Amino acid sequence: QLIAVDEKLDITTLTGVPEEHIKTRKVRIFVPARNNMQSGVNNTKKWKMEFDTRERWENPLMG
Amino acid sequence: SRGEYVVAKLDDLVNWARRSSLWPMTFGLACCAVEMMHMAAPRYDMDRFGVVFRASPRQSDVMIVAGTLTNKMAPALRKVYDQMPEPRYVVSMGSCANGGGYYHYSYSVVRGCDRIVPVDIYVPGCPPTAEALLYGILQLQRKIKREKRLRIWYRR
Amino acid sequence: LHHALIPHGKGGRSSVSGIVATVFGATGFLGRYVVNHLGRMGSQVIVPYRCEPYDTMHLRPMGDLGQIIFMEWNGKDKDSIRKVVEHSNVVINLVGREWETKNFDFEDVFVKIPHAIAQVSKEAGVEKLIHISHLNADIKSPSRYLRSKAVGEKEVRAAFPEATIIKPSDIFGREDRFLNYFASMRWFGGVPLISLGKETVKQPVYIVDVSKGIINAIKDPDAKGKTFAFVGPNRYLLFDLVQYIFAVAYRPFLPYPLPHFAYRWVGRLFEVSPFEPWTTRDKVERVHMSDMTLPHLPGLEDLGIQATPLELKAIEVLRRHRTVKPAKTVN
Amino acid sequence: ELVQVLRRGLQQVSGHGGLRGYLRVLFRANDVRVGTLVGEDKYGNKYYEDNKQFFGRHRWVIYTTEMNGRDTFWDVDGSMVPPEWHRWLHCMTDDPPTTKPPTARKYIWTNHKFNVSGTPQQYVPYSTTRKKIQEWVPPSTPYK
Amino acid sequence: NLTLNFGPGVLRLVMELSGEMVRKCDPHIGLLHRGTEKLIEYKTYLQALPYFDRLDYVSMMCNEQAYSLAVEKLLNIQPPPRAQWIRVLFGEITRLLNHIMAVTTHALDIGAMTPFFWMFEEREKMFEFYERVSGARMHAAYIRPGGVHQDLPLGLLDDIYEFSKNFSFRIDELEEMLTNNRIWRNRTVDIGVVTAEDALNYGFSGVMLRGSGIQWDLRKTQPYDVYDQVEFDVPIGSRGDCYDRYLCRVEEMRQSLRIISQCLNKMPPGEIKVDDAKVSPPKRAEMKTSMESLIHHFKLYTEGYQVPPGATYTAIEAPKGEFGVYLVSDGSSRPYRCKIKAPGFAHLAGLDKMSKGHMLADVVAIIGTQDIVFGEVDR
Amino acid sequence: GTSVKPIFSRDMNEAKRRVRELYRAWYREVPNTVHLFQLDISVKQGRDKVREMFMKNAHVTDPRVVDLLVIKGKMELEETINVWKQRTHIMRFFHETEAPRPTDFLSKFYVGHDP
Amino acid sequence: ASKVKQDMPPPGGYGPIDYKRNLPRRGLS
Amino acid sequence: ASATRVIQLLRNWASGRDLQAKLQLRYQEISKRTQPPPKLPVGPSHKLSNNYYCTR
Amino acid sequence: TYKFVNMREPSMDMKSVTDRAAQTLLWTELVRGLGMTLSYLFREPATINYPFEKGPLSPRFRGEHALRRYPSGEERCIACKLCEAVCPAQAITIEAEPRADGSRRTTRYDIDMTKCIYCGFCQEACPVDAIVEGPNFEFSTETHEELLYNKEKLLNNGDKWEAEIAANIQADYLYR
Amino acid sequence: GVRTSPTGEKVTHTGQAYDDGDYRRVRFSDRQKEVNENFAIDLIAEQPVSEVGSRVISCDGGGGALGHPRVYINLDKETKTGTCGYCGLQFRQPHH
Amino acid sequence: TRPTIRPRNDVVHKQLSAFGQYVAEILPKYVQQVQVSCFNELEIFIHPDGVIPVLTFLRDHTNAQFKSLADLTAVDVPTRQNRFEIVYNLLSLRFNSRIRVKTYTDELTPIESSVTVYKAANWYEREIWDMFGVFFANHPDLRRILTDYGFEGHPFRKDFPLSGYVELRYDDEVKRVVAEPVELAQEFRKFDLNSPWEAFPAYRQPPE
Ligand SMILES: CCCCCCCCCCCCCCCCC[C@@H](O)O[C@H](CO[C@H](O)CCCCCCCCCCCCCCC)COP(=O)(O)OCC[N+](C)(C)C
Ligand SMILES: NC(=O)C1=CN([C@@H]2O[C@H](COP(=O)(O)OP(=O)(O)OC[C@H]3O[C@@H](n4cnc5c(N)ncnc54)[C@H](OP(=O)(O)O)[C@@H]3O)[C@@H](O)[C@H]2O)C=CC1
Ligand code: SF4
Ligand code: SF4
Ligand code: SF4
Ligand SMILES: [Zn+2]
Repeated sequence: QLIAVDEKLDITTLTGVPEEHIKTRKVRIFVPARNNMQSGVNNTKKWKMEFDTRERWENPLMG
Repeated sequence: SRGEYVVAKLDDLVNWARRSSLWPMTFGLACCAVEMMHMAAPRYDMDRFGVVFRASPRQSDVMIVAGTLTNKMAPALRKVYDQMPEPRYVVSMGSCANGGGYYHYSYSVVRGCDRIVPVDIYVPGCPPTAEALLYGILQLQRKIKREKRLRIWYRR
Repeated sequence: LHHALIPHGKGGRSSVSGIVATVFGATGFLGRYVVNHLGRMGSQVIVPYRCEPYDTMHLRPMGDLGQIIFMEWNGKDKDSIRKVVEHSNVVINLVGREWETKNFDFEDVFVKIPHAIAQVSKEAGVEKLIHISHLNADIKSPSRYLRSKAVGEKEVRAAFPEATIIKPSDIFGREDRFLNYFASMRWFGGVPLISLGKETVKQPVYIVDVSKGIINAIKDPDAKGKTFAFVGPNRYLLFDLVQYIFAVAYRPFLPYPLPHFAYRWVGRLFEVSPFEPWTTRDKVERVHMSDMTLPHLPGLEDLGIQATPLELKAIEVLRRHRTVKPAKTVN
Repeated sequence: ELVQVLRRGLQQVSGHGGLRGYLRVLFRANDVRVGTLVGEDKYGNKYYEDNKQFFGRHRWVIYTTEMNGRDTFWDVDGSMVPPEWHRWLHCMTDDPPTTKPPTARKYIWTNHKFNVSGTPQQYVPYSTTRKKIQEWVPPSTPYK
Repeated sequence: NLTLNFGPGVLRLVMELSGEMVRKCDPHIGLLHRGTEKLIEYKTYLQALPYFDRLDYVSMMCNEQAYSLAVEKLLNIQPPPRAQWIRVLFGEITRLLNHIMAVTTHALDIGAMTPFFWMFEEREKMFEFYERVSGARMHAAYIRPGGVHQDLPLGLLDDIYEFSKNFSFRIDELEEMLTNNRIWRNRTVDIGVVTAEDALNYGFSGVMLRGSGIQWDLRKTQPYDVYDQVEFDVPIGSRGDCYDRYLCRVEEMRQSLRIISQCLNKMPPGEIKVDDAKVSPPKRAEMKTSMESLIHHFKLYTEGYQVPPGATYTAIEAPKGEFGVYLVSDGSSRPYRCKIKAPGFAHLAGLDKMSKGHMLADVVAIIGTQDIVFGEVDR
Repeated sequence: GTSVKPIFSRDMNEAKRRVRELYRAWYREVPNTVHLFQLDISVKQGRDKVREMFMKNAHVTDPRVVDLLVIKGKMELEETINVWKQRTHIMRFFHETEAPRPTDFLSKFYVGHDP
Repeated sequence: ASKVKQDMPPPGGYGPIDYKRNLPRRGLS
Repeated sequence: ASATRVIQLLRNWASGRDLQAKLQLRYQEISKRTQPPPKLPVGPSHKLSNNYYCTR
Repeated sequence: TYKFVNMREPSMDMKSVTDRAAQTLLWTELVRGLGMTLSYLFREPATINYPFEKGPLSPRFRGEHALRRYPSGEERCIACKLCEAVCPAQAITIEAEPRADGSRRTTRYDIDMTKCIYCGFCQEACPVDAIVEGPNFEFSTETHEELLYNKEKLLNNGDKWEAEIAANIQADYLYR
Repeated sequence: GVRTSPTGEKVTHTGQAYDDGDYRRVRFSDRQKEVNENFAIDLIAEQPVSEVGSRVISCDGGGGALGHPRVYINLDKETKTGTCGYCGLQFRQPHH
Repeated sequence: TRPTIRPRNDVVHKQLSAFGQYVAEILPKYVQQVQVSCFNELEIFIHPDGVIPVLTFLRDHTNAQFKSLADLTAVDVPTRQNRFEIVYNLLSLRFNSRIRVKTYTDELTPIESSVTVYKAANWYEREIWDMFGVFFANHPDLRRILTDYGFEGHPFRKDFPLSGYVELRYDDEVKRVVAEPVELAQEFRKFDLNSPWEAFPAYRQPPE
């Protein structure tokens, strides 16, 4: 009833993500730093995963 | 001259005939269609303007996009638009059809029906009132009155 | 490079390509493809029109919000040309007509208007000008169309010494006047060809190839004062080309040799009509005349484009003309 | 009976200033009803009321034939009504601007404008902010 | 056996027919899937409220109430009594609007178009009530998770009373057009019969249950707000077909008139939102005079109120059936998950079984009797 | 250890058998799809596209992932055969309107900051 | 000073509201 | 309603109901579009004392 | 309590059977429906004469947006960005900086009218009554671009509609 | 207080105007540029300074609840005048 | 508690607790946990193997007979080794009660389809498969129900981007609707709203 197959988990072929958004991205795993404007520490409890910043430009209309 | 004065009269007659009988096929995609149904209701009576109720696509003159256009839905709307006889116009009704509206940042929503078909009139509102849609229809009538096909042909 | 014209984004609909193009004759057959290719990469297109706004409506979805601006103009007025090209860094000339009207002959369309456009663009400080002529343009051609084109090239080069001249050869496509003209002969029964269509050789070129060539000529830095010849990969005798066209359309083929003088008379009759003519004296002479060969001119391959053969797109063009054995080529 | 409605129709004919005015109102508004003149607009629009009609038909406007720059003899639209008569006409209030006028402000438009879409007076969007990054200007004098 | 794809509310329907008989009916949906449930995860609870107006567009007020009840349960607060009475009154008005829409459309598709206009005049009057109370005719956002946004204007109750004392004659005219007409009965009687056991197993709710004789109504069994303080009857069918459901809907409208009368006569005084400035925003004058009111206004309109962590499933007796929300809060001011339960989803999933062995023209009648609004089904 | 519940196949061999069955079905279907949708592609390049889509997932060594991919491919074939897809859906596999993205370092450096 | 004024039903309530079906029989055997 | 007596009788006989008692067109019976100002009382938490938030 | 809608048994006596046969043969209920339609033909229609007559509205009605100012002529908006924060559609874009006299004012205030859902959350979140939803609903357009309002358009709308907007606010503010 | 750019365009109250080489000006040809003619800074600069014999004064913008939040302004500094942070009205004590 | 606070109901709380203990006693093979919320809602956390038995019991037992399936959905929690939690909401008309049944699964482990217990599940599981990628074994016909044909991915997953990866337009050169990588003229504005200074001390977690 069990296979017991030995291999690291990989679901990339099932998530539908385009190829250049898997291998070219660099995620950062970190506990966010406390906002120095305040003393509350409730925003520094969990871990966050975020992606690398890409290009942002100006819309020729409306800027 | 006679030639330039005659083309103007014929253009006026054809424009009056075309704007006095606008037969719309209504794409009732979402809540905006309800307000469209309130403009055919007795209080506003679209039919009294010459605007027939629920025209067939093969004999329709104006397309009214009333509601959100999803990605799954866009090819069929384009196909219906391609099947309309040549003197055709498109009226975009509501924020969803105009620019995506409340679902602008959605994975499954076309951000404005002008990405698929060219649009003649944009009717703002979420939803526009039946009165606002009637105003947009009358604006389309004025825009049709302003156009001049025979003068361009004569001068070309 | 004027920071507002610095390219940004990933070359898509809402990107910025740094190109501000005024496309004269954008409401025609090649104009729609040129505008679509310009707008899909995020350039701003100024479209000067003389017709009815309704006839230009199909160009609206080709660009992002605000990226396509429509402007009224007429070729007899230099001020409209000036106001339409004030802010562009690219000017593309696509104005043409295959017949003469009571208001515009070949001289106005192919000589005076291109010269005015080039002069006004040079005075306005436009960086790049791209003018379209014919492959078979020469001052001694029997047809006034081609002769006018040759004259037009001379005046455009004189007014804009850094202009890029492009010489296509009988563009074929979905809205073309080549395959559709040859396939529109079914109504008249047997096709009429001077000398049974066995004496003229054609080298047709795909519309998308020409449009991409114009785009890449815009992109190419050293294609300033060059002249290009856009031709297809294969040359065909006209007889076998028309036979292939009719075979693809599933239509019966009945070609009969016709006297040149007789053909000219037929062409003249069509011309008198107010509406656009199926054929004209100049048209029958232009399709009877063989395509030139200019090996010294840089080609479409020099712009990084592999020309697509007619066999791949003939079905796309001619499927609507219905209700396998490609033709033999000569090279 | 029949004579009463006949007399009312003839009185409607007579109350518009004769056959010429009757035809004018009939062909301009598709209506021949007569009501008490509530007010007159500075652009020429006239505002009438009749409380005996059902809600929605008890207030109406006869549009002027010449607004800012266009002949509005045939081409009338709802955006030609100024804001005060707009509030009265949509039954947002029971009081016409004649009996109580709106508060006067220096910045309020003295001349109302209609919908100017499809017109050289149309609105064109643009960014209202200034340059964010300033480019370095190279010196004009040669270095060597 | 021929296969037809009746493509583009907006519905794609793939059928296999053996002659005139419908052998298989397969609805393809998603033509109005806008990803509402994913979009809600990027909004505060107040910001997420207006999506429920657009879920089932025909009856906007009821969805607002269901969402507000779920959020109130998660917040451990209760709305003031006047807010509850206003909510129930406008829910019954909403029911009348939905019923008129469902009945007229069903008739119009069936080929009878006269009552559509006759009752859309009344629909326009009820839109006027909506607009006078909220400023919008149909996408109202009036019912909030703390009560209601604004109090009624000083003349609204009288106008609602004037409207409601003339509506029974309109229902009588609709019945004169429909109930005893032999063509209407032939189009509706013995069409789309569903048994009680099948209706329960297929997830049906509302009239789709009560037409088969099931005595169930959430306003009676699991009352919310003040529905336990009003008296009305639950119409029950006997044959489980389209005709009995039409009769039930017509009867329901009359009952709604009864409940509206009771709501009008027993409207209490007091405030309209919970007197808790950490949930409901304060008044404008308080916001412009008091430091705490200004702070709470600022925070409620920028961050929003935090909802304690937990998950609830809240359902109400909607005009189209049981309408529910499974709401999961993680403790912040944005919902972690919002699953919307729509009655029309299960009804359309049962369309295949309901249309077995019928004409092609009976499929239209069955779709009309299921009361299907696409926005709620696709979300 | 590392014992997991199966989906359809116990080891890789059954998974490859399912993959081959799906590949046969797609290969058979390609010409009929070309004719029915009035595609301007050829049967040869359609089968090349099928081969390329299959080869995109050639590195999977997990039978559960393999038969999940087989399930998805069978769903896609079901959509194609029943003509639930339109011409645009079929032609989306070819990306005919996208300008090609150069791969070399210099071109990417010229066009922008994106690696 | 001033008392509360909000939208309330009139004293004594509203008049009765008909809701029963009224489908009279015209009368002919 | 500005309807003649004969037309009222004809429509009453045709429908079988008395139309004049319950008309579907609004008239002067509706409320005025200009209303006096309201006062809108305050809720139970507007007390000055014995109103600590921790108890509510 | 509950009610039966279709639990009546037809009588089987000869008179009732003859009545049903007479209905079947002489088409009585169809004539009743014809009479109902005929009665509806002779009553006054409910149609209004747009654009000369308009549908009723309320002071609370939300129309085209406007930016208001104080009686002195200075704008009310102080760039707090509460309307931008609360906007359920992210239709508001705001940029601000100190003015030449040190005042806290906006340099950019855009509303994408094709993303707006006209919910009115902005006007109730505003602490100074700067952004309002004015009574105008007849502002249809021939292009998508003219529906992307900048600050100049909104200030012009405010100066255009201020009289009616202030009257509506005076009517409705005691409910807010 | 609308001014004119050297090119010919009206300078808005935010001070924006396309430079001479800016292609975006093409959007205004055959059309117009929307500019508000009432400049708030000039309009508020025209209001006279109120003379009050109090050390601290309250301002709500006028109109009661139709104004802005009520704020208190200190007038101890004689070199300058107190300015409302919401409305821009100026207040001053009667020096000499 | 004063008028602004929701009133409690201890009778329903006791009844739901007793019935939860009863259910857990009858099926100890599958029931992992039983909870009653402070607003009187009963949830039963079970092992994935017990989906068919437990549901069947809750549908067919004389004392339970939860004959209605109100809703079936999934929740995505990326931090858990088993990513998805499957939620069944059941209604009993005989006893006027509601129950919730929760189980779990990951990207690759199938869950037994419950169409044999409730017909209403047929579409619900389909929607789950469309939105979360959870496979249901022995489903009569499992396929997408909400997304466009050929859509790649499962949008309701947390890591799926809000605007997706592709967008649609009409191309005149190919004369058809085409799909291209997404490009927004205005990027969605991400708001950081969570404040420090925790709101609810009763839900505080140990500092580990
Ligand atoms: C016997 C031979 C027949 C040959 C074929 C002829 C076919 C029939 C043509 C005759 C029909 C007459 C046309 C009627 C048009 C008059 C309508 C007029 O009132 O419209 C106004 C006039 O506007 C235009 O000027 C009208 C232009 C129509 C043409 C004018 C005369 C041209 C006749 C030339 C006929 C020669 C035929 C030659 C070929 C055989 C504008 O009103 P409009 O804006 O809409 O409505 C606004 C809505 N409001 C009123 C509620 C505010
Ligand atoms: N086979 C081919 O198509 C070939 C074409 N070429 C050249 O390429 C160019 C584009 O060809 P194609 O797209 O087929 O041309 P089209 O005839 O399709 O369109 C030409 C454009 O020029 C405009 N135009 C024509 N005459 C005038 C005038 N007097 N004043 C103002 N504008 C005018 C037209 O506008 P409007 O619609 O308003 O009249 C039209 O948009 C032509 O100049 C042609 O010489 C060269 C070789 C082969
Ligand atoms: S535009 Fe607004 S009212 Fe119309 S369908 Fe979309 S959300 Fe609903
Ligand atoms: S009305 Fe609502 S959607 Fe529109 S700008 Fe204001 S807050 Fe945003
Ligand atoms: S309009 Fe009002 S809410 Fe928006 S930024 Fe200005 S002051 Fe703040
Ligand atoms: Zn102040």
